[PDB]
Amino acid sequence: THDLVYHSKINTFVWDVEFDIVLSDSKELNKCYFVKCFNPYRINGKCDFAVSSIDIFSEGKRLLIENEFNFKITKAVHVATSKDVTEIVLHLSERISSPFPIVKEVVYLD
Amino acid sequence: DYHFEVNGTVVRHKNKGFGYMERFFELKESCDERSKLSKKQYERFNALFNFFEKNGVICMAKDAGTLNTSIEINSLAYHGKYDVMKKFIEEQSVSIEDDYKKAFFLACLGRWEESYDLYSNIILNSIDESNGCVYYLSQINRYRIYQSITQAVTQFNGLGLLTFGRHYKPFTDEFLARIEREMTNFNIDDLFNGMPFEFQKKYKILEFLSDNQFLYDDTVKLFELTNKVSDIVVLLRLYDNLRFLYENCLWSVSFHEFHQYIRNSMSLLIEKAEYERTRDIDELGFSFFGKKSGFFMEYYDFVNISRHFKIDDIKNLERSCSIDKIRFGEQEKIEEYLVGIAEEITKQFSANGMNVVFYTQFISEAKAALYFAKYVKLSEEGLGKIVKALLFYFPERDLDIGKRYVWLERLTKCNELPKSIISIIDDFLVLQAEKHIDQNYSEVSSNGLYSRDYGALIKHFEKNFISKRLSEITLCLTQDKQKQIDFLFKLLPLLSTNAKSHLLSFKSVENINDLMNGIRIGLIDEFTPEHEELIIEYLETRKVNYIDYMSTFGIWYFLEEINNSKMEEFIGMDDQYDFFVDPENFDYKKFIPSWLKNYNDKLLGKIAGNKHMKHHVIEVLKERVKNSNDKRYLEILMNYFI
Amino acid sequence: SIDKIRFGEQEKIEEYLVGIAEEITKQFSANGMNVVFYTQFISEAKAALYFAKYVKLSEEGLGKIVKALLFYFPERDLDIGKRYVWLERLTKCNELPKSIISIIDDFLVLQAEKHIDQNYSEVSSNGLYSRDYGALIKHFEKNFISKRLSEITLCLTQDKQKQIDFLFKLLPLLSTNAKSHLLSFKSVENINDLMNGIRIGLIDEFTPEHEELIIEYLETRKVNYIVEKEKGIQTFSSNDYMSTFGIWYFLEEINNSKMEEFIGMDDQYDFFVDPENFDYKKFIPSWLKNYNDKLLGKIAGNKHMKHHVIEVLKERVKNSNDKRYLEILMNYFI
Repeated sequence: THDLVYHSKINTFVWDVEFDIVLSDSKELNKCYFVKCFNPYRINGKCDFAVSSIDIFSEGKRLLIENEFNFKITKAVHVATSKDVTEIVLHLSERISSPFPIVKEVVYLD
Repeated sequence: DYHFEVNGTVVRHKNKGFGYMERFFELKESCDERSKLSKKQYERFNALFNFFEKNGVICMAKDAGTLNTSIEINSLAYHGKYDVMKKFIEEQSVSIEDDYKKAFFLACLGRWEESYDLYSNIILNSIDESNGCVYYLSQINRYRIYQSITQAVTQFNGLGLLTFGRHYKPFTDEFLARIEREMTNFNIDDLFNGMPFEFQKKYKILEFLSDNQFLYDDTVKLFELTNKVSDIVVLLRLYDNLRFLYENCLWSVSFHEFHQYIRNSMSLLIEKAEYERTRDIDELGFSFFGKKSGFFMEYYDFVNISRHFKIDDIKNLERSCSIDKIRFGEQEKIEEYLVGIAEEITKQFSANGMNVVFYTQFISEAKAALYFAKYVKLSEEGLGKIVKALLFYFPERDLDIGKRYVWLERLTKCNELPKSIISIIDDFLVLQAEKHIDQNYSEVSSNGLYSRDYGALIKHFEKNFISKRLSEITLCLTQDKQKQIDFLFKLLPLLSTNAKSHLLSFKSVENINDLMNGIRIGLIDEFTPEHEELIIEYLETRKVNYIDYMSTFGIWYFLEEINNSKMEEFIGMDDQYDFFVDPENFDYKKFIPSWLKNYNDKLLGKIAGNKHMKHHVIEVLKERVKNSNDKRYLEILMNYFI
Repeated sequence: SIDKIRFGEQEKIEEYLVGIAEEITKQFSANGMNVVFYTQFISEAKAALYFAKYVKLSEEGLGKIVKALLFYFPERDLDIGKRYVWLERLTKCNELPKSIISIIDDFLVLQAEKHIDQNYSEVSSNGLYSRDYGALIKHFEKNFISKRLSEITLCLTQDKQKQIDFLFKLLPLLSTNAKSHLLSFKSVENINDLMNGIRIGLIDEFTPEHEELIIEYLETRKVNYIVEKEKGIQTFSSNDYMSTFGIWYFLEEINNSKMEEFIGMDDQYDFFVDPENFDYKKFIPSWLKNYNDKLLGKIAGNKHMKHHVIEVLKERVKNSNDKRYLEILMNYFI
């Protein structure tokens, strides 16, 4: 739990951690992770408001299509270095009000 | 006995004997004193005059009226003249010093095996039948090349196999064994002591090279951050320490000790100059006395920044200080150097380019150069060649598609986009489309950006650019090439009207999930009534569930691109929805500041432009920033709400 | 915000400070100046009591520290203004027992007895003088009367000038009978007397005589500035009164329109007299840290002053490090 760093200008916790995924539809995904991209200088010509280009990797190579906003839950989540951190992830998932509270490697393209 | 100041002159100190230097400098100007000198010794005076004017010692301190030293480097390696060094290496060597610089150049092109062999040849042929300077230098360079080979082989064949798939073993195993055997227990500390006693008295100034750390000048660098309210004695020493190592063909210019203080001098100098500015403004005035920052980057400054800095270090430079206030001198020379880098990249990938050590040594400076290029006004042809190289011949193992797009957006900030650059980007998009015909090929990016941003940038710079090639590719589409249709969906604005008409029939809109898929890929621009009715049923479904995308619908309504009024009947639930649909009757006690951290420039501009929420939002932000040190809330407050 | 950073082991720091004070009170006042030692020890002592604002001190330690600072500290490194600044920042709000006030009053008595000769000038750097010491004494004990200085002014004659003026500058802390004794000795004739007495409350208004005196001083400054313009010398004295003069027009304290005829003398004059025609290019982003309450709100009360002050404040916030601009911006202008 020494690799978790909270970022301020975007409500996110960076942590090299993989979480199993359960969404509203029956399709289920194994341990995966998110990558957020804070870009306030992004081309938003259309009705785009988000400053974060948030996407998902399944196994570091499998980027799944966004499609609908799946109602994902953290389920069992592993740091892949020390031990399972399920509580340590779910406890700070709330009181954030930002989608994908815990991601890995925010790119911070300014 | 004499303090040779780096600014150009010399000052006296501890010369208990006669003042030979003062008399020499006095006779430098008087022609009669020159004439009265003896004939056999006159040529020696001429040689001394040539040496002293070359090294940059002008005059004494009592008459040092002119002291501006224009640094000049004539080394071929500094300017990255690879085409010249290759031709020189192909040319046979006539002497030993020419052989020495051939060895050094061979070391800078990554061919370390040939460089080591040629250094061994020099050692054999110049054992002691000279002044010994070449023998000493070629012993040190040999050891440094051996260290570099060991470090590369412990890393390239150690862990970096995935950087080229399978072990490329750039150095042969027999060669590795030979260099290990020939260099068992080579004492580098005592090497200078093994030289003849005459050498140790004459070339005493070459002692530091045989040391584990020799550049203990960093302790002097602590004078750059003293807050007493110059710095030119450090920059001149940096050039003084670069014209030695890079012009005497020495193999101590690629290690981490050299790169560490160059990354420390060039950072401390710019930071202190940034502190000289923004501090004189406090008591002198913004523009009445704020002429310039003080620092002036030149060709030999940009080259150092390119060669030694990394991307994270450059970003740290940009975050701390505003480099945009620092003008880049000698724009033409920077343009030519960048064009040379682009030519080298183009020639490297197009050819075999299997040689990997030089690739790794040179890709860093190439990336740093094309990163810093945004500060230099590049010529039209030069920019065209730069962009062509960066798009079609830069390896994808180092620069991903997202980083590639970031690089161009960085380059287009300080320069427009004439027809040539947009034509190059159009050709790149065409190449991507032709690559997408393979249904098993997918883009990999570590920045979130993709090929959509290229079309978006083209449209932003040119509102009516219709890529006829893309239109023809769309016309020639089939049903089974689903991935191609998706990719062309991502670039809808760049297609022609008949192309759009043919494409839209392939994939229509469905319910809300596909609706939002089309919105993300920009399928629809004006919200058609059918889309509007589809929206309501989702909200009507939400009411049943309540008795998500709701924030998106509220924001769209706030942006006035949704003109439906019956949705006004559906308020009193989510905070953001009511905020963006009915600011009149919102009770503001439920507002959360975190929302403001997800809004781009235009949304905050529209929020600030509205009267009914400006005061509430600004007082919320002030309350939040009073009790916290968050820079994001203050940044939002000052950029848009003042 | 070091003031909000906690300090540990305050007893050891108190012992260190008391040892430093003892060393300076022994070495520098017992013919043992030791110029060899007077190169690095005073640098440590200079940085010592500066960083003592954030450490609480006991009554005996505070007394020793204040005595060593005021009395035996060499004048070569610390002048009167720096000494006053350090004493001010060494005593926080309601942190002045009777002993410390007595020590300050003893310093003032020694200063008054040092001003018998007319040759003494009492030079400074930041312009703060013994009147500031009197203000400090009166701030923590408003109903504080003096006995030694009252005795000195009760044995005074209207023949010299330095002692009478000095005691007038510290008039508030004098007894009522002493005040009556001194007032008849020196009246308010010149502009400097008005400046000295406006901060201690003898005069509550600006009757046309004082305004006429100000106008006469302004005309003299005008002819002197013309002379300097011919000479080409930009003389900005440390003790000028242009800012002090303009400080009252902005507050409607002076109603004479004649001031509008001296526009262009000094940047603060144009800033405080005619905001509309002021050129918001020479504005120094450092005056804004010298107005506490009666001005910042009043500056924020103008239609055509915020629309130029806020840009300067925003710029100073963005690419500087000073925390004063931030609280100034969020305290009065927002």
